[PDB]
Amino acid sequence: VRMNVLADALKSINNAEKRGKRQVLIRPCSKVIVRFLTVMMKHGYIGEFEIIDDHRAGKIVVNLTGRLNKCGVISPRFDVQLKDLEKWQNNLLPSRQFGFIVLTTSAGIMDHEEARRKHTGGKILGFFF
Amino acid sequence: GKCRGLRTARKLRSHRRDQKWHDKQYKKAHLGTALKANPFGGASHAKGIVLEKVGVEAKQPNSAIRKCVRVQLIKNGKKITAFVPNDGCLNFIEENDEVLVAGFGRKGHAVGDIPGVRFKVVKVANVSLLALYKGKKERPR
Amino acid sequence: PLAKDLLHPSPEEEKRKHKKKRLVQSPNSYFMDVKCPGCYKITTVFSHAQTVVLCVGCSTVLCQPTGGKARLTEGCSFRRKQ
Amino acid sequence: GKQKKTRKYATMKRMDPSALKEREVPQHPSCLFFQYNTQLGPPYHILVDTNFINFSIKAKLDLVQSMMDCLYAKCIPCITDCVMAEIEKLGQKYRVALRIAKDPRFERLPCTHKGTYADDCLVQRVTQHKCYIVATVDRDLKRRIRKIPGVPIMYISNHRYNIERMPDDYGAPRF
Amino acid sequence: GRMHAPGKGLSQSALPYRRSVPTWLKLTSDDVKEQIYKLAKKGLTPSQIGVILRDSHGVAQVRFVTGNKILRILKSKGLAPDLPEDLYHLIKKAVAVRKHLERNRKDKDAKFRLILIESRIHRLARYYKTKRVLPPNWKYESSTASALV
RNA sequence: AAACUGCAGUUAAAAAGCUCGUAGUUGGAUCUUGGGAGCGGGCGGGCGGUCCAGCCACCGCCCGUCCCCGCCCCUUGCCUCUCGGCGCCGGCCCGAAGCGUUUACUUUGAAAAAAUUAGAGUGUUCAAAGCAGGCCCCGCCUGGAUACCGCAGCUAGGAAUAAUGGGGACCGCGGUUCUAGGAACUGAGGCCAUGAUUAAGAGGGACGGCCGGGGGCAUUCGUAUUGCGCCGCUAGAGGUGAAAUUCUUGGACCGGCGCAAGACGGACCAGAGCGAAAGCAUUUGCCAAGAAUGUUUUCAUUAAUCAAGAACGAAAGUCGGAGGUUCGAAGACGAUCAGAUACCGUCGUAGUUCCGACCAUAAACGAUGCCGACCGGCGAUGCGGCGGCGUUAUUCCCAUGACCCGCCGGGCAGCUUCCG
Ligand SMILES: [Mg+2]
Ligand SMILES: [Mg+2]
Ligand SMILES: [Mg+2]
Ligand SMILES: [Mg+2]
Ligand SMILES: [Mg+2]
Ligand SMILES: [Mg+2]
Ligand SMILES: [Mg+2]
Ligand SMILES: [Mg+2]
Ligand SMILES: [Mg+2]
Ligand SMILES: [Mg+2]
Ligand SMILES: [Mg+2]
Ligand SMILES: [Mg+2]
Ligand SMILES: [Mg+2]
Ligand SMILES: [Mg+2]
Ligand SMILES: [Mg+2]
Ligand SMILES: [Mg+2]
Ligand SMILES: [Mg+2]
Ligand SMILES: [Zn+2]
Ligand SMILES: [Zn+2]
Repeated sequence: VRMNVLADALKSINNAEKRGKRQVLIRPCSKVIVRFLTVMMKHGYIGEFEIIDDHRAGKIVVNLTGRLNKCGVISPRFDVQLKDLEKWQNNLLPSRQFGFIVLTTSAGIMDHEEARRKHTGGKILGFFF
Repeated sequence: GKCRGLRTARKLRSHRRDQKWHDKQYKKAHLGTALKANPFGGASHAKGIVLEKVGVEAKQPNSAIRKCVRVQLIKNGKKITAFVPNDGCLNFIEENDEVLVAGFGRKGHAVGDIPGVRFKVVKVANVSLLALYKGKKERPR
Repeated sequence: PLAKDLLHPSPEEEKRKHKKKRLVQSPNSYFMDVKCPGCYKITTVFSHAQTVVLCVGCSTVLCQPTGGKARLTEGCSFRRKQ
Repeated sequence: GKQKKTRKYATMKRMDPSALKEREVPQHPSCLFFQYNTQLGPPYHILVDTNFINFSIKAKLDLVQSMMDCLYAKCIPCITDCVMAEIEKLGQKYRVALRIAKDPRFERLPCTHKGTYADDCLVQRVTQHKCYIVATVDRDLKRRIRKIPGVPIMYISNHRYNIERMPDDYGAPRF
Repeated sequence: GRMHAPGKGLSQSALPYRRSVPTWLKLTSDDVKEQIYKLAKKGLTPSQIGVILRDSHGVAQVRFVTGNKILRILKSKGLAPDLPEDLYHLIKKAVAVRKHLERNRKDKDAKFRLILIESRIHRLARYYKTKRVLPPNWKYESSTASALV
């Protein structure tokens, strides 16, 4: 059965990216998914998206720009201290000039560079470059 | 695929134990099955009695045949063939003498060396053959 | 493949798709007013009825359940509601 | 895929006494003390091959940082027009390598050759100047470079960078 | 797909987006409730009660009209079922198969089907004990099942 | 450990017949992020008043504020513990002085032997070492250092994530006052009920009309084969490469009529259908079960995978009964040409059939774990549903169909393909 709605959302965006699609439909929606998509949009990787309100868990239609190489999830959500952050960057991100790791911290959901500025750790959600 | 759950340490530990036992090097090292595998019974050298000189008794002047001797190891009674390093070191060795034997030929066999001989003579009467050849020591009787 | 707008499907596209596969789910069933023959009382009947519906006035059989839709008796008139 | 099939197809097809006496005899470079390159200096210019970039991605190795770990010195990777063209011909599947190659710290140098074959271009630059280090994982290219005196070779062994004919290696892996 | 059967199907109900009672419906919340009380005293399950109201009285959803579910309405009035409806029907089916199987020893297929039905009973009973609908000593027995339903 | 992750499982070593199923592992979305009412002050726009036209004079209304800033008020509750009651029959009611989430995670702070290690200073004549401040006829030069120290136990800041928590559109009784039957105050009982939202293109159940060589019990038909009785006719019949054992003038074989027994279910029969697999085919009746489809019915997470454990498992075979047509391992007879051309003929034991107990194996194949998501076109095909220009039959019962076209689901299979 389905156990990770964020994993399914990221995989479908990844596959639509490879096939040259301009729009992708992901269901079900989730506030974790919306927060993750917002982080990707601020760095210019996806673009604007729409949340469709049915009375059962929602759907999202996402516009695609063609700039995405790889988006993925990390399972299980490992606990990441600030001292461990550099090791995770080298394992998941090919370059130090682009790509981000998305964390869920007690101050909110942010990218790993923002987490270092706020001096906070948390749990790892995924990555994109 | 294998389990990638957060609470799966016990399952992962059992897999690594099984993988260790499939390693033939790990089993042999921990069970001690091959401690006595080598012809010297786990030692680096051995002592033997010089039986007779096969190369000299035959009249071939090859000088690769001539430096082969037969010795019997004291520890287990096996009979082996060893090399004398140089022709003229045969003169220092007599029959029924006690010699020290080391291994030879793990790297390989040179041109002009007989394949299948894996031993060499190093000492006679606890004196190195090179010292006797160079005239630095005398053989005690 | 053909280029479709996922955000703006046409009316012909959504009425053709399966009811669970639309952007927002919607049933294909409806309620109707049926007028009994012999006495002209009006009865509200579900389109995909699973029970035999009797006229309240005279207990006349108005419909009989089938696999997909209830078949109506001869001589009655019906109107969709809403 | 047929990208694989076309590649293997391409590699298969890849394999009087009065007159003045005139002859071209190139001079031995003054930079070399026999087999030792003295003018090779702590700022190292390294010519990067296209397959070196891809295998650095597979081994999770940053280009500039891993070269500095090997040499303990400032290193300047260099990209030719021939090498940049081959990355572009690979397609969207290799877009990550293309972005890495266009890095402002990298040295972008032009070349006016006939053809795109980058093994020939890199050998020619090695013959001309003797100031570069060649970073590649290609075996037959390494055989050609070994015939040219005074030019070190950088390669990947285990999950680290390694150097071949350089006396000032310092922080280089042991066996 | 199905928990035991290999097939997977998509046939189900699709509720409308709009949750409001239509204007043409002339029944009140109180009028619907007395209809529910009348049919329950006739010996009808909550699933069957909702079917009757939809087909004849034009009540598409009792929950939208009264604000409460049918089982919740019956429980408040005091007409609660002794056993949950889905569990009750499963026990009834197991009794029918076991009665058939005692007269037909050679029906291997019926013996196989009986095992599947009892597995669903165990799964359903375990869930109901955790929710404290059933006492934490209730057990399903073949001889006891006949008296249970 | 020299050259958070081992490499693989169609054909190269290998995924084990099938389903259920325990421990372990992993689990959809949302909420727990309060409500009110009036007076002020700023800010903008306009009008008017008083004084004798006003920066150099005071007052007062009105409209608005992307929208600021004050000032007050409601936030329900519960009886597990404790402290109480001047309350009712050990039980109950009540006020509380009682309770009204916890943890994981992350970032701190304490407390935690030296030596070793990292690291700062210092001409042992250098180095390996060693050492642990100096100056002045208070005062200066500097800081003779410092860092680390798993988990668990203490400590306190944090919004996310994940666990955990989250009344009757009823009944009978009293008491006190004010009035010509009325009203207003008030006091204790009895039953039932006690719950965060939604309704997953998650799952279970119910309901409706269908559908299928799916299963079990009984019933029934059809030729054929074998045996028997009678009739007609008269020398051969059988079998093979060729023959020979065998049967026949007391009539074989062949033709006709009738009777009995045991098996079997052709053609229609399809790459169609059903079942977890092994497997499943004459008519009719009965018993229980099931997939898919239809649904504006119901429950509300009840789920996935699974060592242990359990049910089933072609053919052959073993044990005990009942039968025995056909075929037939074994065995006995008759022959044994061609030939790398290579296993016949007659009789036929056990078996093949049925009812019970075992046995648990197949090239028991896609030589290919399961669940979920994503990822091209084109037509047919089986079942169910919806819409339809027209043909074709028609309905006491039985029944509302046959063909053609478009669409939607889940199946059995195909033709073509991009990337991988
Ligand atoms: Mg090349
Ligand atoms: Mg259904
Ligand atoms: Mg969740
Ligand atoms: Mg804390
Ligand atoms: Mg549903
Ligand atoms: Mg049927
Ligand atoms: Mg059937
Ligand atoms: Mg006769
Ligand atoms: Mg006859
Ligand atoms: Mg037939
Ligand atoms: Mg059998
Ligand atoms: Mg048998
Ligand atoms: Mg028998
Ligand atoms: Mg088979
Ligand atoms: Mg298999
Ligand atoms: Mg079918
Ligand atoms: Mg059809
Ligand atoms: Zn009527
Ligand atoms: Zn070039």
